[PDB]
Amino acid sequence: QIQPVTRGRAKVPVIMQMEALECGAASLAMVLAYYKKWVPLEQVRVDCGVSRDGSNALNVLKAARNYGLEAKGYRYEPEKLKKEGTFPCIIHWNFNHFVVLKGFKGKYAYINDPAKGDVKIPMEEFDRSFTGICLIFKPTDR
Amino acid sequence: GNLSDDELEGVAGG
Repeated sequence: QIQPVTRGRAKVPVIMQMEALECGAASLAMVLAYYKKWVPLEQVRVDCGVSRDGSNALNVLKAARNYGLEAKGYRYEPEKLKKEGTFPCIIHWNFNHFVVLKGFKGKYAYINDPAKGDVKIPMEEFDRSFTGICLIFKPTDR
Repeated sequence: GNLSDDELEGVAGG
C-alpha cells in the first residue's frame, strides 16, 4: 500500500554506510525500508555488487527489481527533478557517491546521506552536487 | 527511463 510521494517529502529512515564503498547499498536499503521490504543490509551489499569501485546504477536498479520494486534510471536537470521526481529516489552525487533524496521544501533539498545521516542541502549546493542521474522506484504490480 | 543499460552501468559511486 505504501506509494511514492510526489508532493512534499518522504519520511525515510536513516541507515549509515558501514564503510566508504557502501553508499549504493545503504541508499537502496533506505528505499527498501520506506516500502517495508525487509532485506538484511549484508544481502543488499552483495546484491548491489559492492566492489572496490563502489556500486553502479545498473546493479542498484537490478537488485531493486529482484526485491519487487519497479525501477528506472533517468537523466534529469535539477529543475525537472524538482518538477517530476518522486520520493524517495536515489541520486548520483559529486560524481562519487549515492544519497537518498526525500524531497524539497523552500530553499532546501532533504537527503539521507549514507556518509552523514539526514541533512538539509541549500538549493544552490544541491544544484551543483546532483550530477543528473536519478533512480526512480515504484511498487510492484504497476 | 531515458538511459540505456550500458550508460547506467557507467554511473558509479561509494
